[PDB]
Amino acid sequence: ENPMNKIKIQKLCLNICTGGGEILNKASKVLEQLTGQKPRLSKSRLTIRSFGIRRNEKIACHVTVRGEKAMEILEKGIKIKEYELIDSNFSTQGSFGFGIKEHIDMGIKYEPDVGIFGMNFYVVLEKPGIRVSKRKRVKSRVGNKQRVTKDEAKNWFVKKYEGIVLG
Amino acid sequence: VSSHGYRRQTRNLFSQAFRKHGMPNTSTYLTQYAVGEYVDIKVNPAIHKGMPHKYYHGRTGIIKEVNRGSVIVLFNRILANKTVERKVIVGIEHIRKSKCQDEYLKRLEINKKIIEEAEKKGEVPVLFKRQPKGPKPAVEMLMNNIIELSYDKVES
Amino acid sequence: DNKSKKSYFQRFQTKKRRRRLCKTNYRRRTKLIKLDQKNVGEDKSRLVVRITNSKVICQVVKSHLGGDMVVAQATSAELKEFGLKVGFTNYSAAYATGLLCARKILRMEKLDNIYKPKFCTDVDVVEDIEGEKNAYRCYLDIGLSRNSKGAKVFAAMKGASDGGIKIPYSPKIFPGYNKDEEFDQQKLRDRIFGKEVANYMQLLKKEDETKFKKQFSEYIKQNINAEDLEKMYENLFNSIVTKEISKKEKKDYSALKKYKVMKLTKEERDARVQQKLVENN
RNA sequence: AGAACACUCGUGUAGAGCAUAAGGACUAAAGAGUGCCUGAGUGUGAGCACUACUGCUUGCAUGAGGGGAAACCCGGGCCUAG
RNA sequence: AGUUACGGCCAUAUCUACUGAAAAACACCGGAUCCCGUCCGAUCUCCGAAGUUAAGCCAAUAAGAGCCAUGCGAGUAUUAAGGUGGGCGACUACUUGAGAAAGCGUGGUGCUGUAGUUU
Ligand SMILES: [K+]
Ligand SMILES: [K+]
Ligand SMILES: [Mg+2]
Ligand SMILES: [Mg+2]
Ligand SMILES: [Mg+2]
Ligand SMILES: [Mg+2]
Ligand SMILES: [Mg+2]
Ligand SMILES: [Mg+2]
Ligand SMILES: [Mg+2]
Repeated sequence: ENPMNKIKIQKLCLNICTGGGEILNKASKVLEQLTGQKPRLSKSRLTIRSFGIRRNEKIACHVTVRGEKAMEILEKGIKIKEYELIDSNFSTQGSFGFGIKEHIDMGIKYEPDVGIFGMNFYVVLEKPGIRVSKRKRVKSRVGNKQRVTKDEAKNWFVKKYEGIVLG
Repeated sequence: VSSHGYRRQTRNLFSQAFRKHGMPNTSTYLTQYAVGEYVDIKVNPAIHKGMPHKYYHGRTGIIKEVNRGSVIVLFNRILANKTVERKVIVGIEHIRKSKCQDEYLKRLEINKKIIEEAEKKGEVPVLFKRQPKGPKPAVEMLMNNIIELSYDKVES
Repeated sequence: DNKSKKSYFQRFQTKKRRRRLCKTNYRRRTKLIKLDQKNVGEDKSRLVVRITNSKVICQVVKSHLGGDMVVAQATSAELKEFGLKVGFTNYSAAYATGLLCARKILRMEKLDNIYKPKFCTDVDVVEDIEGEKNAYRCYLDIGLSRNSKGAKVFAAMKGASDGGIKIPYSPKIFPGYNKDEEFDQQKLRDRIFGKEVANYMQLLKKEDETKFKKQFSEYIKQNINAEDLEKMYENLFNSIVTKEISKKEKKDYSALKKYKVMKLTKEERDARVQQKLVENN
């Protein structure tokens, strides 16, 4: 087969949303354990009385992982979801996402004062050369040859983890 | 009633042309100016320092003094039925070199040859004046190939 | 939404060519080149430094109406004449190229014998010798590259200064600067003569000899060792200052015009369309 | 977790913003962020708006001046009123 | 003859699909010890050559969209001067002069400056 032209992970995005006070600190400590990083707190775009959100108030924390560490977390999570995904979960862009309701399934000890949180996982796939669209000098749009398509993303998932993609 | 601020009535003037927005081109900055040249004012709305008053837009004058990034130009104006000279300060982004002397300078180059020979051989130059177009010329015609014209088109 | 209607295309204004290509910053260029109307006969020279995956380029350029004129040029790939075997995009190779560039200039102007070289022993700007002709003057053009402490663009710039050209600079940008203390110049000298890489080579042989072979294969092929670098670089600098490279020859590669493709005639284009209708019916 | 919560990928000539009328101006910015500073210095000339008051443009000299690697810029507020 | 570095005039150069490419370059590419900067060596900064023409850059193709030119529209629309011209008016004929636009047809699809490198 032709080298280059082979799929990889470029990014895994993790986010927890918990609008309020000390809850965000309690949450942040979790992300700081699952990955060796300090996560970025994010703030409310609008003011929404019903949801209990003032504008410019912190509401969530996220962290982005790349390289080897990404492989461990993804394997750890797809197990929790029992290797089962729906055709809804894949985009026209070569990316996919799922959710988890209970952080303790990723293995960490309980500590009853910390609490129970869920988490979103989102995964972005790639082929070499993407740098052409991100570098400062001579920045250009990539060729259709080097994108990742909806079918390819499913094929990669099936191959790599032996999972089942339901219609 | 109308008002009397410094940029009154300049909605049409002092606006960019279609598909020509943005800052000036390099040629604007690399042009060198000298005292005594004739120069022509056209304001660039994107530059906010060294703008002249809108009366002077599209007028041509003569350079009196040259500074780091601006020029002083002499103009004449009628006020209270008398002639007044005016000294206008302009930044180099709002001016272009005038073409108004072009033909005269060519004519001077021809005169400069003749006026030397006129000392050696003649006594006075022929001086090569322009003349307005004269009467219609004479013509000799072969008289085959005649074309007739008629009110054939009825124009309902 | 946008690109769905004709009016989008009809009303659109294109950026200048070198902006579409992301090669030039026009706001920076204009501040750098704009003429002073009172200093007639001033003819500012830019020192242009650019770094490619393969090589370092120094050019000395004067901006004239109609197009920029190149006075002189030097490239790290030419240092192969003086026996440089390795690291053509290294911090040392940046410095060496700036040094080379300066000498070629001062030879043309015949200032070469008046303004002598000086290998990296102070951080002052070049100063006009009394009773002789003034130093050649230039200003640095770094393009779209970022300014930060220890960027390779500034190495070439110090090369040129040490070579005899007058550039104004502040020492804030060199390794060995301190926020509120004197300049530690041994750190600067260290990098110029390649200590930074020797120290990496030495580390890897203790850590992982497999990774060492992967990281430094080209060096191994030349039998260079960490110990050899100072002698290598001292020789390289001296030779630049001492010798001169042979002139280039001109040749007509005209015959390679065979490879150029040519566009279809109208007559062909029409027949091709005609055939396409008939193939369809 | 809903019409409307946070995070992403692709398109995106301005359909946004620019405290305060209306017009003009602005796109690797003049918009949004981040760093440092108090030039919202000091003497003294020449001019533009129908030109007194007022507002602005610009010259030369100085500061144990600022910001920036530097070219450059700054004696209030992007320009036209307070 | 191309490319590459720095440019000039700023779409004949744009936008969308497809296809080609000797040499040398230009790139993608392999790491983070240091200098430097990130939630994140993705970007920026540094140190490298195991791979690859798939991408970009360059070039061709398309009764392509858009842009540029020219012919026609057309002596048409409008307009300066004039008369004891006409009309209740609204407005309009004539005499000596000046003179368009949209649409629609046909052709084009970057040109050049200084230096460097490659039969
Ligand atoms: K009123
Ligand atoms: K406004
Ligand atoms: Mg008026
Ligand atoms: Mg001021
Ligand atoms: Mg102002
Ligand atoms: Mg080849
Ligand atoms: Mg480290
Ligand atoms: Mg990397
Ligand atoms: Mg190919």
